[PDB]
Amino acid sequence: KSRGKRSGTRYKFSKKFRKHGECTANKYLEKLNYGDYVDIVCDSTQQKGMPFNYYHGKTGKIFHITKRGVGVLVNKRVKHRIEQKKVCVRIEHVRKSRCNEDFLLRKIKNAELIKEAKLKNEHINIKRKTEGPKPAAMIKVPPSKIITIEPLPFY
Amino acid sequence: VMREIKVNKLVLNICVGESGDRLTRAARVLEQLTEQKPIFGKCRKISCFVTVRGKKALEILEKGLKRRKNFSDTGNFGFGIGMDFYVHLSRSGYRVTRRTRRRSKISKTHKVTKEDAMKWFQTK
Amino acid sequence: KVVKNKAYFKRYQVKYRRRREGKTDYRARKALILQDKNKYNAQKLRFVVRKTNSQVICQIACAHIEGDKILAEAKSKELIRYGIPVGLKNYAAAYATGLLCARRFLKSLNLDTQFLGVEKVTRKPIKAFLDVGITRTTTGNRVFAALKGACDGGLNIPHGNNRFPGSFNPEQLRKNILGIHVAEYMKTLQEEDNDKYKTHFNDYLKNNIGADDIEQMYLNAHEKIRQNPKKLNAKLRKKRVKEKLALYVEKL
Amino acid sequence: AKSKNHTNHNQNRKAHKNGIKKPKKHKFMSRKGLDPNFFRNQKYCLKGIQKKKKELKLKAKQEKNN
RNA sequence: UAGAGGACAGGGCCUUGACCUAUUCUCAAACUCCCAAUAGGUAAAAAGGGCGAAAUAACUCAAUUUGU
RNA sequence: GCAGAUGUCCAAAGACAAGCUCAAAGAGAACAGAAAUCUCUUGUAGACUAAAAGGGGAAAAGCUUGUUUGAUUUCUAUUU
RNA sequence: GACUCGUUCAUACUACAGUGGCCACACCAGAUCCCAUCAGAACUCUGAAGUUAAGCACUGUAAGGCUUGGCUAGUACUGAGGUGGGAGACCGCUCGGGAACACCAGGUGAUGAGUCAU
Repeated sequence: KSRGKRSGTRYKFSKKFRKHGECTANKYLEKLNYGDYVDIVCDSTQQKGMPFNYYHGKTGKIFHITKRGVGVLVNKRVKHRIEQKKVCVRIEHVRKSRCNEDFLLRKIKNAELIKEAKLKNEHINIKRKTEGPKPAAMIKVPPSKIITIEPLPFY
Repeated sequence: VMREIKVNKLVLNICVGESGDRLTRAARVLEQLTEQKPIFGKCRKISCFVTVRGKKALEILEKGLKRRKNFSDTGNFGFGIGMDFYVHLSRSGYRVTRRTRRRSKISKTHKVTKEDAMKWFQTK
Repeated sequence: KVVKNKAYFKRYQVKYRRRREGKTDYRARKALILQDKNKYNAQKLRFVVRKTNSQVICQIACAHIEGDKILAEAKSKELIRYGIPVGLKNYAAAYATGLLCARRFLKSLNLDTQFLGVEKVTRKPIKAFLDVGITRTTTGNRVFAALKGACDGGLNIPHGNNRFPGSFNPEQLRKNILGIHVAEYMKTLQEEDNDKYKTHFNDYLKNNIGADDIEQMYLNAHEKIRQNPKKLNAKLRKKRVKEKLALYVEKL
Repeated sequence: AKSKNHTNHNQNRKAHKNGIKKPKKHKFMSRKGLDPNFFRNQKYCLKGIQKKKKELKLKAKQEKNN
């Protein structure tokens, strides 16, 4: 019967304990460029430019940048298909995403690694190692600390 | 030192509790007592009162001199005569709690307290 | 009751450190440092003017995430070597300090010869925005004296004319920039009562300045500033409380 | 008479029958309502580039075809 | 829900309470300092990335060579 | 199903800026008392913000003042 | 030793104490002028006689709070399986995930740009 804009947002759109008050002045210095990823985290202290309830905690790509606002493309699931939605928010409600930060650091690290390896003409495997079964280990423990365990009775 | 307790402020109060005529006369008496304009109370206009400082305050307190319980725990006092005297006294450096830029609080070491207020009253 | 309850302290949220100290507004700050997100690498320089009760200081600041960067800096105390030995808190001193900051900034940028500013006192220049600093902005406040100094130095600092002494009075602005009001106070105090005059402007006399020389010492100062810009740990705490308890056994 | 007001039963499996279709993600997107005074200047940029290229092409073609 | 200790009201130094302090028994779909499991999102390189030069622009910048 | 609310109200209760800080308690002052006004101390909001309820808000989004009419014309990209 | 602009926004706050000031911060002297009020209190302006009393800085408290670690506890709860147990309420086992309050202990800051003084 009731489906207003901020319906159901009693807890999501509430500032955390001892975290009230406007955003820090440093938030306005955050650099944003076209095509970089961004998280939509609604800041309830700023009422204008507030995103819809659904997009809180969603990641998207910047498709538009205005003087105080950002347009971001967000995937939304609508029954049998996904679709891009162009959500327009103010900069307080948006934050640079770390979703690909490991990818960027990996790109730089592998750049230098394979540069030096190709310099020394070695064929190196650069992909991530998805660690699985560990090798055998010949490990010695002082018998003064091998503790025997028995299941415990009831009290 | 500079720990001397000076009269920070002296406030005369006239609570008439009604409309003009008498309120305007109460303004006039405060005017002749001190050449500055008074200020009227609530308009739920029912009272007039004025604030004085410095030498004029000291002279008016001297005129009002004509008990050892009317002292507040924060180190102030007052009495009546019809009109009301209330003097709030403090040490120097009270500005730090009133100025805009670096407003802060004085330590209770610097606060006056009732004993010192009484001693100052007996010395003056 | 107690309001300073344990629950009160548990639920208390502190202001920012600089708000608690009363230094920064934190609303004016972000309105001053916020730039359009369309503009990339647009610095938005801020002309900070802060007046202590001993001397005024001006600096050029650019906001950065790790902390503001200071690109130019001038204090009124530097006017000693430019020929003003007294009154480093005046409207005139604020003007001179702003002039110093502007000229020195332009010299550091190698832009003096292209931005000369005005001569004497009646490509686009650098743009900086005045930073208030908590002080109330009444007509005649010295922050606008410093703003006028920087505008005359050659910076473009957007401003109205409403806050100079007189709501516009260019002649009054000029006379306050040269400190004519200080000179006139000297005249009146000397004429009425010499004792108050010589107890008020004591250091002025000690500098052998003239109530007729305040002006000139500010003009030539302007020209020569244009021409050349303890810790205790748990162990000690435990031992000390042990000895304090042992003492309180006998003494009290 | 009274009927079933609502249900989402079978809706998810209907949705997955033809898969959860993804957006196509084309390389270029229309700039129609986006940053005027930037995309207009980009139009001017591209016009300058095209004219500078095309005049070289015309010169080379004319001098190689007499 | 219970008592325990203590400087305003009331009556006959006492008592009744209030109130205060630290405790105590028990609770919340429309309480929350804290906070899972499960469920959810984004990313994991070639129509691309990194690094340079040279052009173009009426945009942007203090910048006809700042930036984009 | 549960507890409620809407068919309004506002030239300011809209816009901007500045200054200020609220509820409450305690102590003190002629008439004056549990309540009138004044002074100080404490005061994270326990006030206020037109209305239901839930969010937000302290050099403010609250209070006071000043100046105003951006409660204007036109058009996009869009969210529910 | 200090200051200005910041960052983090309590390890940074609060109470009560102690210590300290070359310049420096300040309190402080004054109200002609700009400005401001009932009130030069505040604000604004002009000073430099005084002072570390306060703000400020540092430290202390079997301090409150905050923060970190431990322990609560593989406890509570929980994903998957079961022609599992039990009259049911509920409760195991298999493959997995895993708290909170409380309590105990340590700590009470760190830092970017620029500048002054020596």
